[PDB]
Amino acid sequence: ANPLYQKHIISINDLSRDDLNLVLATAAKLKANPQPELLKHKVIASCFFEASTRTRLSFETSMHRLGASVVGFSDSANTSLGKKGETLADTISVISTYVDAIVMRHPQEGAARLATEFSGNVPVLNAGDGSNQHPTQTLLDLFTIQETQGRLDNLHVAMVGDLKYGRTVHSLTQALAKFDGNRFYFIAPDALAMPQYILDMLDEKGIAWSLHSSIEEVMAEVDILYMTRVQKERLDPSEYANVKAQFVLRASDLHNAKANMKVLHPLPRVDEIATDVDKTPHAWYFQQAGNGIFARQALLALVLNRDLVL
Amino acid sequence: ANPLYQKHIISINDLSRDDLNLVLATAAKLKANPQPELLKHKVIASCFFEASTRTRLSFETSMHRLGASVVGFSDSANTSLGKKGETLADTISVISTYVDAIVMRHPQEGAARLATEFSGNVPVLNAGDGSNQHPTQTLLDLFTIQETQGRLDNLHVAMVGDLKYGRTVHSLTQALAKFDGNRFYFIAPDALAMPQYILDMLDEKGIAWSLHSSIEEVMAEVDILYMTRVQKERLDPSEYANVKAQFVLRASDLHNAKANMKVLHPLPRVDEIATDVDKTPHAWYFQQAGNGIFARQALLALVLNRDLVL
Amino acid sequence: ANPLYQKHIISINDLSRDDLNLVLATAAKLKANPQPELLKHKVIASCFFEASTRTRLSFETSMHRLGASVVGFSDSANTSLGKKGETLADTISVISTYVDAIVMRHPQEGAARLATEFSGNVPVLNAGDGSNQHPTQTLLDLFTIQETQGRLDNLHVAMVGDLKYGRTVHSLTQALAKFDGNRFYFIAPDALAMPQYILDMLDEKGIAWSLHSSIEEVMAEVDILYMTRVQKERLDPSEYANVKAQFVLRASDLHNAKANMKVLHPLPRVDEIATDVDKTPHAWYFQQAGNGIFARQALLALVLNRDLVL
Amino acid sequence: MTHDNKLQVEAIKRGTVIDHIPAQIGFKLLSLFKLTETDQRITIGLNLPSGEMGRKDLIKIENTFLSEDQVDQLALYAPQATVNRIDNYEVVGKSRPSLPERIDNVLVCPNSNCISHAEPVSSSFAVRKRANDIALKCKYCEKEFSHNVVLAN
Amino acid sequence: MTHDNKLQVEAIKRGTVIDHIPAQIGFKLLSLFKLTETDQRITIGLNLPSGEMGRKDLIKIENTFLSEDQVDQLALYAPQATVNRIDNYEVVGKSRPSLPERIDNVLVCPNSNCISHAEPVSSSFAVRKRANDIALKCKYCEKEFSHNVVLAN
Ligand SMILES: NC(=O)C[C@H](NC(=O)CP(=O)(O)O)C(=O)O
Ligand SMILES: NC(=O)C[C@H](NC(=O)CP(=O)(O)O)C(=O)O
Ligand SMILES: NC(=O)C[C@H](NC(=O)CP(=O)(O)O)C(=O)O
Ligand SMILES: [Zn+2]
Ligand SMILES: [Zn+2]
Repeated sequence: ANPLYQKHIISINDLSRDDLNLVLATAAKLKANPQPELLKHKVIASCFFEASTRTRLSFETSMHRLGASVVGFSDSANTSLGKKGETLADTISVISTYVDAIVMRHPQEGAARLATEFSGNVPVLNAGDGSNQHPTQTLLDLFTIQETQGRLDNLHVAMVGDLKYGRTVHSLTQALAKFDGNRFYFIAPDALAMPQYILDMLDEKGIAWSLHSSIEEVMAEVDILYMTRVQKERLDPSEYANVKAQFVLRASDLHNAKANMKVLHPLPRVDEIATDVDKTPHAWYFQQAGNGIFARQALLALVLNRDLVL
Repeated sequence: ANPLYQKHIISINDLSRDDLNLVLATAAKLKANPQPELLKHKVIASCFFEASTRTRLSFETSMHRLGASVVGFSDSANTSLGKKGETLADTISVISTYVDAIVMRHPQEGAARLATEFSGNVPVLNAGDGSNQHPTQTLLDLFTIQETQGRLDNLHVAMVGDLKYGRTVHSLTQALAKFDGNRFYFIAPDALAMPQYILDMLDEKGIAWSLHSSIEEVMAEVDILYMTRVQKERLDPSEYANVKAQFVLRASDLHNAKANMKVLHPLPRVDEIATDVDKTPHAWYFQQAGNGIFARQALLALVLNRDLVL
Repeated sequence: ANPLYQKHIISINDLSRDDLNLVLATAAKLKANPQPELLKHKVIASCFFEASTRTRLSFETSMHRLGASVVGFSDSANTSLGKKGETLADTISVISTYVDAIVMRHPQEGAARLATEFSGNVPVLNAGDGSNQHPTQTLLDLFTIQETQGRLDNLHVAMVGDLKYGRTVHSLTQALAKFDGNRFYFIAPDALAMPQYILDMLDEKGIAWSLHSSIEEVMAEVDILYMTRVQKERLDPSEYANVKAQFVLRASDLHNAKANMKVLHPLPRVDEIATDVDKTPHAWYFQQAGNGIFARQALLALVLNRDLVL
Repeated sequence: MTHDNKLQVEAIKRGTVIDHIPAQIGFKLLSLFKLTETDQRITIGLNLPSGEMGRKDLIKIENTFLSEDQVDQLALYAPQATVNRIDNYEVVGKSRPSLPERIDNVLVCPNSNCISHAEPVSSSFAVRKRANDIALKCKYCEKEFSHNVVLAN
Repeated sequence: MTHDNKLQVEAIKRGTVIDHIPAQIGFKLLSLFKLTETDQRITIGLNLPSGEMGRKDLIKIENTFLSEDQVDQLALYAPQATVNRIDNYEVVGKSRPSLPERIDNVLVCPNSNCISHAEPVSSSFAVRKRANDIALKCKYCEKEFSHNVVLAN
């Protein structure tokens, strides 16, 4: 039984450097030698209580790629929790009696954690819970950073945008902090600053991090420029000043960019990334999105299949 | 050709004690020896024009469990009947030219009956039509009552909640009335009383039934306590007094409960069943929900497959 | 100075038979001897936070007939309390520095009383506060009864309809109970029965009252048949079964009526009084409404003039 | 000067002693009377034996005395309670809570449509011993309620 | 065994005594951990001298025993307090509260968008000594707040 067999995947905080590497190694194996029937006879719920394009579609595509069936919803409005006032707990208790695994994205923080407490032996995979964690994003992200940098340690990484609400950066930062000597640059409005529990975690690990006001200010020495979208749906009216993208990467800002340098974005992007950046050799957010296929097939293969893939 | 092959499953009123037993027997067979490819090459429509969690998800999960494909919608809002003003009849006439069977839940009473008149040779399975019938619920219910009681006859059964609008009790009562010597206790607000056509049907069969004001009043002698949710969505403003749960089973009400006694609920539950009841040995509504898998696989196997499963 | 000079008119429960009579004797005189310049140089505020046709317009007209100026609003949507979040208290505090008196109707019970706590030396007249009191209604009702009957003692009065939320019958019952030998007949749905604090009051006074579920039961002995409208705007959803008028008065139900009986109604009426009743000599709600002019002229003069001599 | 009667005996120099407080009520008084807010020696006895009165609660506050209206408020919360003014040890003012005419501030009108809620005014009800229970009418909405229903803030 | 100031009370047979509770804390302890909710005899002393401390509170519960964990739960309010297990009128065990690793049910997550509010689950926080005082991380939303702000229901 591989390390992740039948495990909940709720927060990167619960994953070790070893687990992450296991997912990526498996990902590389599956990309090279696909196993179409690996998860045949499996039925997996795809329960999205909040909007999503890449996370739900890639997750489902992965399920089919491995021979599994899918059931679920992309909107809770027509579920019994939506029109009959059913608790999320009761919703999970019944669904866990039908499927072999539950993938879910929810508007509240901790819903994935909640569901694991009512899902019995059925494992829960977090497709994102509020502004908290986004485990499978971090996985595809790591797969991408390695694919382009050749390593996951000793990298200079700048995270731009809304760091307070971005579940993307929350998980990613903690994930990279489990690797040796990565440098962190946080560029964000003062209102959407990276949370304290992340900074403290870094300090504790002796990880080096600094705050900056302009992108270019660190453009010359960054290996990965992680752009993020201002989470409008999570802001509170007293933060509506930060709704508009504050840092807008433009094609002309990549003049003194390290050759290896790559632009990543969990997506979707509003205007934080001009479209003129799309064709520069630094843009890699679309390649990043597609890698979500190999990373999500990998996690599923490890959670639902007992033996370690070859 | 088994008795139910290619038959519409619209109302328990059209089913005989024999048919019910055939479904349950098949259910037990499939649970013991699953047939993953039994319905391969079949495509079935899952058309829910009204909200649902267990009925749609379990139905679909069953379809995949047997190797069939699924197409459909969980909300009519984006169908042509939803944005172009198409009649339900026309909707059925076209869908029946694509699929091998149609499973549908609708807000109006008799919609399933309606669809059978426009579906040609394609069988229609009623996932619930308004406040009328809920055939497949009764099936899983019966499967559950037997699993826990060991029989479907000579049982004392109390049905609590909204009996006027509950399509669940309507079908279940008629189903149990086809068995010998079951006793019925109806506990409901005077406004949501069990309908006349059910009482008359019982009287005619010499079935014994009585009305009660308190649960406990019959707690000592009930084998099955069937709790139901007040159907808010079906009430008319002049009945809005009964919206709030009137009978709230609590863990402390099961002190003098028969050992075999079991609590069932079609779900979802609002507050009619406190969560402290969840861990008592009497609670069985979640087991009940999961049995919906064996019962729905059974019906599908009987309607779409010609030979009687072994 | 007359007994009512500068007094607030919040609730009948704060007035004596002598006060009521004073108002009625003045009304009788003003109706026969108009004083067009009695309130010259006075400015009264008409403030309605709730819908109104008779009360407001009659009140405002009464002011003009007396030569006073009116200022106010029939809707609070455009006051600063509607758009800027101002308290009712502050609203009363500033308006009381402009006008000589304040006539106000409000949705919440007790608003007229709370206003008197902020109007300093400015008298407040309660045009209706929630489902509590409607003093000026009672004053005109009494004036009408006294004109058509020639007495306020030993009467047989029936109050039909919504007696619970009817501020009109709450004030009228208390008033007539200050007189001698009146007998009350209450005809109202169970859910909208005459409040207990009025009955306890009737018992304490040793007055006869009795419940009836039919008009025909009392038609023969009543001197005044006071019909009321179901206070739809005040009903709690758990009482939406009562919106439709339970008791509907048709012209044909007046066959056993005493020749001198009069059908009164605060108005407006929905379906509780068929239009065919309007042509009978019993219909008296419109003449009643008209008496609002004399009643309110009377009150306004007694509260704003130290001495009245005509 | 004496010691006591029941098993456990106590003694304070100056202050108030509320005795014969019904069970599960004593602690409620500590709350809605902010008695605990003081910094004077306080002593509480919960579920103590009262003899034939089953069980009682008892509070003791050194150098402190209750406002009449708290005994007036006590009349609705513990009519059988006994507030004793103690000086230079042992009583000097043993009184019994009398039902008042009105209660202010501490109560909340159960009528949800009472202007008293939305606006900045202090509550006020009128106390009237009815059949057997107590009834109180709101100064604003004029509705009357069983003091049992009103004691649900 | 107890203290003297004219032969004082506080002498139970079996139960637990929370000694050396900080001043002004004993009332909240009774509120937070709902300690008065019981029929067992309870005697409380508020604002009494201790020498070692300026003033201190004391709670004695009868026939009631606290686990080593229930004792730690107090670490957040009465760190330097002592819990004596009393049996046969004699103190058969003394313990000092240790910083617990998690606080359950009692508190309520300050994060409005936490799923713990809406759903049928008990609150839970990890207790971190964020040098400068205690830091609490919600098991659910994973956000951490200072003890000082994580209110209780
Ligand atoms: N939405 C974002 O800005 C970042 C991140 N985005 C995704 O996962 C892609 P999607 O919303 O599933 O299409 C998130 O959902 O937190
Ligand atoms: N909804 C209920 O209260 C009972 C019954 N419930 C179900 O079938 C479960 P769901 O609404 O499909 O999740 C019904 O739909 O009639
Ligand atoms: N509205 C009623 O049915 C009774 C009574 N009606 C009136 O005063 C007449 P209006 O609403 O001023 O036109 C009231 O407002 O309480
Ligand atoms: Zn009130
Ligand atoms: Zn939280």
